[PDB]
Amino acid sequence: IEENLRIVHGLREKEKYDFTVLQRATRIPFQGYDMDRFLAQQKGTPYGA
Amino acid sequence: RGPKLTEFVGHNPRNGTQWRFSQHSKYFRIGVWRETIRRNDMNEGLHGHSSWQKSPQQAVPEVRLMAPYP
Amino acid sequence: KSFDAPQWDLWQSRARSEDIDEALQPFMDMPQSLKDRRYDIPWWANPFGA
Amino acid sequence: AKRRVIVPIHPTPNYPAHFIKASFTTDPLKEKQKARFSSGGEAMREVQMIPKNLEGERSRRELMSRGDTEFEALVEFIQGASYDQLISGRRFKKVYDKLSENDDTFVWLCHTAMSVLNPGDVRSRLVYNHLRTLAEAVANGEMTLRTAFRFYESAVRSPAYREIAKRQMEGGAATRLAGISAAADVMRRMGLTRRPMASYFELYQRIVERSEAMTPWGFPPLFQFEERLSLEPRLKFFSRASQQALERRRRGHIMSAYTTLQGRRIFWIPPTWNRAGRFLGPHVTLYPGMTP
Amino acid sequence: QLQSRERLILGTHGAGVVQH
Amino acid sequence: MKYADLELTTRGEFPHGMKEPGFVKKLDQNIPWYFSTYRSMYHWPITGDNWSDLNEAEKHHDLHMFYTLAWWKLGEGIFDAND
Amino acid sequence: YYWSRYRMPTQMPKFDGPAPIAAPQNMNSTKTNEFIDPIDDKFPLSIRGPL
Amino acid sequence: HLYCIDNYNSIYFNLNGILIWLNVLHINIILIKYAFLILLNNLEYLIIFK
Amino acid sequence: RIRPLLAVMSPVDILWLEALTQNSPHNKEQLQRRIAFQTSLGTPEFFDMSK
Amino acid sequence: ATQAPVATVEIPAFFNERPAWEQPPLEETLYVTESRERYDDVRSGDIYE
Amino acid sequence: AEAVGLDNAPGHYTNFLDWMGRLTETRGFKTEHALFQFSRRKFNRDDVRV
Repeated sequence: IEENLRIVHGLREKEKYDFTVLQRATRIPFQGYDMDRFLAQQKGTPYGA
Repeated sequence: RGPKLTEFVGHNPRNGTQWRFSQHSKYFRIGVWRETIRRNDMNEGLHGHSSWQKSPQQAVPEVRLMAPYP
Repeated sequence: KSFDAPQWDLWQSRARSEDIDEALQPFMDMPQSLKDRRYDIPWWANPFGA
Repeated sequence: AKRRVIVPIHPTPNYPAHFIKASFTTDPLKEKQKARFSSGGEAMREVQMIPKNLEGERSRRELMSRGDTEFEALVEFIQGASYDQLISGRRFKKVYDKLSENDDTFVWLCHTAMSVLNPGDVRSRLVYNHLRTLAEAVANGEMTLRTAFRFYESAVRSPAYREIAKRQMEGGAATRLAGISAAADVMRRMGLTRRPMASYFELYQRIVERSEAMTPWGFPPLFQFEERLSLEPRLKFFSRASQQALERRRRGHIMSAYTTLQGRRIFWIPPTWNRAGRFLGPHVTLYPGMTP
Repeated sequence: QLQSRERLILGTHGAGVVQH
Repeated sequence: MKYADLELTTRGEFPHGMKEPGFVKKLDQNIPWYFSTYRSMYHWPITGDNWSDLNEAEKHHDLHMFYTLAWWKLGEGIFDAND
Repeated sequence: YYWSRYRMPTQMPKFDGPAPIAAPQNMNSTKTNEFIDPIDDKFPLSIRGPL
Repeated sequence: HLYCIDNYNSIYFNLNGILIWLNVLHINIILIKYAFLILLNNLEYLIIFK
Repeated sequence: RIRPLLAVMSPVDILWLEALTQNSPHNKEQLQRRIAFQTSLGTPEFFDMSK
Repeated sequence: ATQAPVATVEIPAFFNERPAWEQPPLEETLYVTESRERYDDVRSGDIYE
Repeated sequence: AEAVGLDNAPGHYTNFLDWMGRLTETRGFKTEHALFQFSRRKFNRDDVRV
């Protein structure tokens, strides 16, 4: 009932619209040269991380 | 804060009273309606001799007319 | 009985000599069968006195 | 008379009262008269010269983020040289007025320096303050040119004034260098200009240019400053157009008044076939020349 | 030849430009 | 003291005086000179020592001040000693 | 109606201005061309070029 | 305390200048601008919009 | 305290006044709207009766 | 600028709509909205109130 | 002139003559001379473009 109440109020729609408004500054992340190596140093999995 | 602005409505300072007639007068309501909707042109009427005035500053008695900060 | 908002400046145009028995208008308008129900309890027991 | 009747057009959803009252008139003693104009959003402000009534933070945001208006006007004038725009006299004229804004103070102080025989010691802070306060209130519009000049030539200077003068001056008319140095000091102490050397330059050049005229230092008190009837700006005294003094030269066609649109004319109000007899447009060229 | 395309252009919902 | 836990649905307005006037389209009297011309008898503010058996002036000033302090909520959260 | 598509979402332009600078407002014997820009045309071609 | 709420209708999209002439007279309103498209109407009264 | 404010009162602060006791003016929406417009027309310090 | 049109289209109403929160809650049921024409004359002001 | 210093003309007169000369040959003077000439249209399309 409650999540449909925020629907009939339109609060989920405000949530979604705020999503794309916030999207107006988020730079594209740099994903590293060897994107698997990027994520690997990210999770710390290669030797020494 | 200076010396009060002292108007009168009557014959004298000692007879008449400090108080202009509030906006509710029969003569003032057209003028107040205009000064509301066309707030940037200058409107004829008696709406000025009232207490309610267009300005942020209303002609309610003991206004200190020489105040540094009104 | 007219039904525009209760102004608080009636005590000053009506000569109901029970007016200035009290101070504020919604207590000078109050009826007496009611005003008997007004109980004497010291001040910080009025939920605004507290 | 075969009298004509015109039923008054009443306002509608589509055809509003303003148009139906100015675009239309029911009294046909004005029919087919001519085209009137008026100004709206920015044309009205451009013509009426109504300064924005200031405020606190918001007008000061719009007003502080102004920057060098004279330059930005120039930017906007030249940018008409880019591909997608044309160099426009309206841009040039906004530049011309953004540069000639301080015409009043300049024409005044030039009159003061060069038309006031024996102006005390202007370098003495007394008369210098008379000068500063007057020119300060000549800009900022609080005083007129004429009344301010009378305030200048009437301010209090020194007792026994003629007697001190007839000791220092033969014919009474002193050296003008103290005067013009005082006036340049005036407009450089009061930030009359954003770019400082401009004050001095105009103060100097207007004087230099007048130095060539016959009676180059007398001014008929009426035309001298503002009044009801004035002189055309080419003929003003310390003005910027006085050097722009020239005139036009016309060889009209056998058919020159007819073709009033045919040339490479800029159209603000474009013709439409209801007034346009056979006109084609300002871009068409019936007689083209071959060229790479 | 986009790297890690099988997670980025194919399986990353927002094409890798949108941050959820 | 003398408490009874009553209730109240319609308070007045704030007696700031500057409550909008009920707007009207036309006037029942289309004569404006009548507001400019209206004389009255004089309001002699003091007759002799202005003494009156009821305290007719101080009492009314106190009864206006009382309710205006009420409405202004005693008028001190605005500023009293911000200085 | 079929005349209601011919409605409108603003308020109109209000004819509250004077004639813009150098507009051809008819004096006595000014041969008036309402169309030509009053400034941008007489601005010389030595400057502006025939564009 | 005394203000009005109105919902009215003239016409709304992007514009600079407006020439108007019902067959008698032609008044123009201006906002200076270089270039545009120039839409003409004749539905009752000749209007031209730039 | 109060009496010096009754002379500097404004038809702008009718909202803030009724806010003091959290009253609700009859036209609360028409007020909030215009009072917001007027309070826009001047600096946030130029319209706060607290100063 | 006294904004003025370049076109008109009878597009459907969902395109430029007051969003699901900026409008009141469900109006198919609780608030019947009808834009009817006033019988009294209106000079300025829409005919379909 | 700078090593010469403040002078003995009564009102620093020749110093002011020299200083009114000093800033007469600055760039700022040719800058403003240009701005003034621009206000007079001694130029052409090529000038505008440059």
